[PDB]
Amino acid sequence: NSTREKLIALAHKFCSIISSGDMEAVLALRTESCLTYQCCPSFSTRPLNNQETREYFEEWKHIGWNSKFWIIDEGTMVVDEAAKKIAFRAACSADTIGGPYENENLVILQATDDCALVDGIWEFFDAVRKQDLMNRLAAKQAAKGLDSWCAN
Amino acid sequence: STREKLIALAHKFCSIISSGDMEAVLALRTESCLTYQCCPSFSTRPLNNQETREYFEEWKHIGWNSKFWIIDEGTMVVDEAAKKIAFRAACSADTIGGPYENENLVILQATDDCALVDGIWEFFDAVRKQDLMNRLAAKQAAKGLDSWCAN
Repeated sequence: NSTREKLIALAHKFCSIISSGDMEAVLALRTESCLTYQCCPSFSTRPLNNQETREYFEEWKHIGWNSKFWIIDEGTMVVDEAAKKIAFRAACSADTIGGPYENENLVILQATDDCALVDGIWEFFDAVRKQDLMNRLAAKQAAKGLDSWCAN
Repeated sequence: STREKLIALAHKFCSIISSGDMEAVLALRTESCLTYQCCPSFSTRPLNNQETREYFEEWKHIGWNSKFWIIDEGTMVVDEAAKKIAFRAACSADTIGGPYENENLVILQATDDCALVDGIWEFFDAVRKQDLMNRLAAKQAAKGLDSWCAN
């Protein structure tokens, strides 16, 4: 197992864990000091720690179900063996209170040195897809939970 | 080292974009270079060199003082074996519709000697871009960009 393969495996594992909906597995993949950065300035860009990530995912689960997250377009993946970083394109989908949701993402992971844990997460998503979901949720009185994390 | 040549290509990419020099922009690309915009709220059809030129000309007709620069340098991902680099960038411009600011993630596929760009993938804040399109449309200045961006 080269470093490149471990990083690719970590990215797929990251996505599968999220797809499975298992909160304990999510946190077990992260270092204690892991931070998540959402990188669309139309939404909050304040980094979230592991406890805040759990709370945010709970708000998601209140409004969505059948959540899936998977790597797409794998040939465009960028693997940095020296720095233990990987950038990959991903897609996600869910049924929600506001109707079907689909988004596409760019994720960067900072791995630990043995490539077993995630120490940093940067996410880009389509902000219009997300804002449209938030608008549909707000029309159904279901947006305040996600808004308290998402809004500027 | 391949690593510094990739990061150098990323810096040159942003410098040349910021200069607005279309000839220099095209000189940095292979003949077969494709540009992929990756926000599905906008067109995701790949653009070749000639289409990219026309697209940038449409930007120049509504905007000026365009800047494009690398940010958060420590977050870059440099893939020496595959000759790829992913980096965060920001951009700004003044426009007919008022000021524009966006933030981006760019992936470059370089040639084997790291001298040319052979593929570009870009993510941007689609709300920032849609808000600009709305402001342009309120000044009847959106038709050119919409023909490249919409759908």
